[PDB]
Amino acid sequence: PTVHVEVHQRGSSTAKKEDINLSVRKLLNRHNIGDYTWTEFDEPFLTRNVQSVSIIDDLSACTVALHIFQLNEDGPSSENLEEETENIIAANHWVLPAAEFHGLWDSLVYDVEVKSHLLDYVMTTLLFSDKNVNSNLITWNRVVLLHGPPGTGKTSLCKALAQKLTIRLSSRYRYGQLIEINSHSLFSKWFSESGKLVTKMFQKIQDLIDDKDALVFVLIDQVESLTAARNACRAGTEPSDAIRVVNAVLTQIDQIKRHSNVVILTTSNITEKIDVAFVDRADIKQYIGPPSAAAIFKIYLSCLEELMKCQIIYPRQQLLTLRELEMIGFIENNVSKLSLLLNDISRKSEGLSGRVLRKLPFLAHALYVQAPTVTIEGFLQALSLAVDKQFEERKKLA
Amino acid sequence: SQVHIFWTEVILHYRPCESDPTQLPKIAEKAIQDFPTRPLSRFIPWFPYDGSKLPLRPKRSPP
Amino acid sequence: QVHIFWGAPITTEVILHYRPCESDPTQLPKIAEKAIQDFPTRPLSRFIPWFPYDGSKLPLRPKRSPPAS
Amino acid sequence: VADVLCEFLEVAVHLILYVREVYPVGIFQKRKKYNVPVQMSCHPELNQYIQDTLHCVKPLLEKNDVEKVVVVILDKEHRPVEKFVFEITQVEQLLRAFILKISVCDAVLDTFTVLVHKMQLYVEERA
Amino acid sequence: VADVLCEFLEVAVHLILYVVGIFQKRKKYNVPVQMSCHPELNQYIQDTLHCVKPLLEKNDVEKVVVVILDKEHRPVEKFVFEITQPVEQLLRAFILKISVCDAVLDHNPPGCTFTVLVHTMQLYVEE
Ligand SMILES: Nc1ncnc2c1ncn2[C@@H]1O[C@H](COP(=O)(O)OP(=O)(O)OP(O)(O)=S)[C@@H](O)[C@H]1O
Repeated sequence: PTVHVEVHQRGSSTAKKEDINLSVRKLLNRHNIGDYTWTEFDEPFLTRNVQSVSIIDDLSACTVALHIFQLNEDGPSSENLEEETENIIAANHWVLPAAEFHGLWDSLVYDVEVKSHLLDYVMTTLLFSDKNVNSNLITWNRVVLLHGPPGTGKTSLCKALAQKLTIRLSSRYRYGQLIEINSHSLFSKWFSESGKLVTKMFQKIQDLIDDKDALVFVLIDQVESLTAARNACRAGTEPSDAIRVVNAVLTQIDQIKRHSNVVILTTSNITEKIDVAFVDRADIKQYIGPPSAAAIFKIYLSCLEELMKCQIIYPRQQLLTLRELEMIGFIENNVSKLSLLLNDISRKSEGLSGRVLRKLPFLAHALYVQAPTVTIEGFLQALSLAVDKQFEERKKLA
Repeated sequence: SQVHIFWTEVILHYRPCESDPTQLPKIAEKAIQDFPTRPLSRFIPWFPYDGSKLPLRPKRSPP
Repeated sequence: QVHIFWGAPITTEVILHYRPCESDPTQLPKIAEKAIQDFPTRPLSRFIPWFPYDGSKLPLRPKRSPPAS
Repeated sequence: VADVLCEFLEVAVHLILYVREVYPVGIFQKRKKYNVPVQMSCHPELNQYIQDTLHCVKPLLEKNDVEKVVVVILDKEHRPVEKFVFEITQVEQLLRAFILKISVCDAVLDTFTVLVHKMQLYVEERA
Repeated sequence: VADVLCEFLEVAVHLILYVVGIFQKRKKYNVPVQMSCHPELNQYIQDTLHCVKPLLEKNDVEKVVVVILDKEHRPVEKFVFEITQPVEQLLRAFILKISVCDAVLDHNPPGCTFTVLVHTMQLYVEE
């Protein structure tokens, strides 16, 4: 077997890597007790040179591997044209691991096991790379598609992937680059100038790829915009946008397929209206669906123990997870009532997009309760009314 | 007035052969500063010599 | 000896000069080892006229004179 | 004499900065301050900046470990795109000449760090 | 005397790296001290003191701060040596002051990874 451990090193901490590894291994072997995360330490060095330690899926086993990472402080660099520096490309450039991305991989909650599939995909990619397999004989396009309902966190999973991969695979690539492509600023449309513009940003991608000691992730938002369905569209009125801008990207991406330290990640909204010659050039086209009842309950939990962690809900009552309610078998009791009422909200708040789910506490603490400090079961009631407030508001805008 | 970091207008020192420590200059800053010293304790033996008491001497000598 | 003064605000050993009051460069040495290394050196190109003064191709000239002072 | 050859290097560094348009702030203007026909900077912060950089290479230059005064013009990545290299093997005749040199040297050509590894100024420039 | 003071700083820095089996008794300055046989470290400490040498030729100096680092390079200990720089017992008296200092106090992990500093016979320790 194997288990993974990740430890936040402070930027103002500068001790050597192997000392950090030895110290964390010492803490683990002394403690050696589930998936909980350490925050409390007992060594002045380790305190001033560590922020937290965490286990990612209660056992005293010693099959432990350490990944140590530094979330880079500064945000995005910008990419503009070479001689038309005003606005032509304007691509976003994250130098991973990055600060604004942490905690993101944990918060997201799905029910189709996208995380494991879409992570061990890259793991098997590296395995086949190091074993020297005949790239002429077994190959992959290094393109992963994610499509589904709007606001359901489709694109969130790609930044989480990139963060988790530049963290997990440290000391195998010093760092990673993540290029966020704006598929709306590359449509300067007068007689195939956009189809010529894709070329420049892809040469810059080549520039960031040849640095063979950096793992690069190219994240394309709205991959339906760049690749419009040319065949079924019975519109000859499309002069050269539907034929000389999709064909200007189906080549530059078949050109980076030969390299190995690149991965293409794409986010789509419309399943149709996309070129059939691009739904073959993607290894994984995984569908991100709207949250389901258990998922909704887990997200609502995350929110509520987040509020309790910041003391918003001052009287701390144990919120019982759905597994404990199944174990007891749905028995009403003086503490078990709150979880039950949460679960009734979960069925009643079914079918909403994850973004409004992660908003709903904001509104429920906005209009219905002005209290700077709130007791539970009134805040819960505020949620149970704010959800119906959201249904009626959606019905209001027709 | 000047401090050197053999790793105020500061004259650091680099010795390019050693250059594993990816971030050097911030390491160099730490080495310079002062920080709270503990007092140099004026020391005292705890069990002093009382002249009214006489110690023990065995007879034998080395060959 | 090589003397890499990172600054101007917007075997051989290295006597770099730190001289800090900011403590936030986070990269003197690699940039110092960047400024130290010689990079693709373009050869010194040579100068020459491309339109010489032809005795068979002669210039134009307007009439009037400038206001003297 | 190095106490005024340092100021000659001052002349050099600011004139390179000036002709390269490394900044759009046109602060530079003709300055014969103390009868020196050279075009320095009007930032006393930067005049004393060159002054004390040369001050802290004064226990360092005439010690003659010097193998080339490489006034790098840095880059956006802080890269030596144009290493203006001056060989340390030492009377206005050179000065204007160096001035001349610099200009005619920028002739072919199109953020500075003063690294110190016939004043045969040569430019190692990106191809 | 600055030269022999620098050799006594050698004695200090490295014997205090001692004050484990990779170390050995040998005759230095007519006393037997149990240091390291490392020739790389021998010439490296010689280089540290002989770059400190022109520094003391300046004669402007305050301390020779032989910082005994922790493994973190973030001092949990230190050894400032504030000699106010302008027979064998006293050339050994300094060593007995430092031994009694590390006596009442304590050392650091085996590899002390120390980085000698200078601020340009008496001492103490900022623990
Ligand atoms: N399924 C989910 N589970 C938990 N959190 C979610 C989920 N989906 C979305 N979120 C939250 O939604 C916020 C942003 O989601 P987005 O990824 O921007 O949605 P999106 O899918 O990008 O929609 P598009 O395609 O860009 S309209 C993040 O803060 C996520 O935490």
